Amino acid sequence: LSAADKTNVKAAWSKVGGHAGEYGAEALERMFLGFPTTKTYFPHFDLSHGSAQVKAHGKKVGDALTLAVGHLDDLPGALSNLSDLHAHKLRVDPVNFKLLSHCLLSTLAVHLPNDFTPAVHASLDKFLSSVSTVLTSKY
Amino acid sequence: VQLSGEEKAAVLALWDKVNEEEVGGEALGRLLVVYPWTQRFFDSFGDLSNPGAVMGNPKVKAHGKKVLHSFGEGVHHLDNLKGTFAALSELHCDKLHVDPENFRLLGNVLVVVLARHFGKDFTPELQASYQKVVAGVANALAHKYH
Ligand code: HEM
Ligand code: HEM
Repeated sequence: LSAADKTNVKAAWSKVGGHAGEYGAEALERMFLGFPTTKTYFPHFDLSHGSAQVKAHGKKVGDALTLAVGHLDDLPGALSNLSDLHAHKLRVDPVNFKLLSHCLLSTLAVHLPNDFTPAVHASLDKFLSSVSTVLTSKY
Repeated sequence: VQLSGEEKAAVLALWDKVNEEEVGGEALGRLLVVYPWTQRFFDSFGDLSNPGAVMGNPKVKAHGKKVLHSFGEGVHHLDNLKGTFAALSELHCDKLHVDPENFRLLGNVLVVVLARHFGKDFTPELQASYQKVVAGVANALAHKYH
C-alpha cells in the first residue's frame, strides 16, 4: 500500500461510515449464496436470509476492517489475534479470503456507486489483499 | 451451467437492461486499472498509464463492447458454452497466450460493474446466478489450453 492507496482507503471507508456492519453482513450473504463451499466453516450458524447470527458476524467483520483502516502502517500487530484464529484454529483455506473480498467489493459497488471509482476500487482491492495476507500469514 | 428455469429467466431479464458499450467499456477499463499486468496485452491501444487515460481511451471502450457482446452470446447459449467460445479459446491460447486466471478476473470485474450499475436490484441471489455464468464462460474460454 502506497501513500496514495492509504489516502484512498481512509477516504472510501469514511464514506462507508456507520454502514460497515450492514455491508459486512451483506458480503457474507453474497458469499454463502455465490460460493456454497464457504458455508462449511459455519455449521453452527443459521444461514437463512436476515439471520441474526449472520448480522452479528457481519458486524464483527465490519468492525475488524474499520480497525485495519486505522492501523494501515501495522496490519500484522493490529490483526495478529485474528491471524491465529483463522490460520491455527479454523484452518481457513486461503482461497476463501479472495471470495469474501470479491463479495465485499460487490456490496460496496451496490451501495456507493458514485464513490466506487476505478482508483478507489484499485486501492480497496489492495487493502483487502493485504488484510487477507495477514490473516493467512501464520502457516 | 447448472441453472434452474427461475434463475435463467432472472439472468436473461437483467441482460435486457445491460448497455454493452457502457458496461463493457467500464469492465475492461477497471480490469486494466485494478490488475495492471493485463495492460501488457493492450500496448497497441496507446497510453494506459493512469486511470484517467484508461477510462476515456476509445479503443478500451470499443474492445470492451466486443467483449460484452460476446458475453451476451454466452448468456443466450448457456446450454452450449463450449461451442460458442471454441474459436475465441483458440485465439486467446494459441495467438494471445493469456493465462486463464485472467478470464476469472475479468468475470469478477464484470460482476462488480453490474452491481454498480444495478444497485439493490442486483440481489445476492442474482449475483449468485451471475457467478455461475462468468465461471462457465471462463471455463469455456480455457477449454483449448487443456
Ligand atoms: C476480510 C476477511 C475477514 C475478516 C476481517 C474476518 C474477521 C473475523 C472476526 C473479527 C472474527 C470473530 C473474532 C471473534 O469474535 O473472536 C472471525 C471469526 C470467524 N471467521 Fe473470519 N474474517 C475474515 C475472513 C473469513 C473467511 C474467508 C472465512 C471463511 C470462509 C472466515 C470464517 C470465520 C469463522 C468460521 C469464524 C468463527 C465464527 C464463530 O464461530 O462465531 N473468516 N472472523
Ligand atoms: C473472459 C472473457 C473474455 C472474453 C469474452 C473475450 C473476448 C474477446 C473477443 C470477442 C475478442 C475479439 C476478437 C476479434 O475481434 O476477432 C477478443 C480479443 C482479445 N482479447 Fe479477449 N476476451 C476475454 C478475456 C480477455 C482477457 C482477460 C484478456 C487479457 C488479459 C484478453 C485479451 C484480448 C486481446 C489482446 C485481444 C485482441 C485485441 C485486438 O487485437 O484488438 N481477453 N477477446
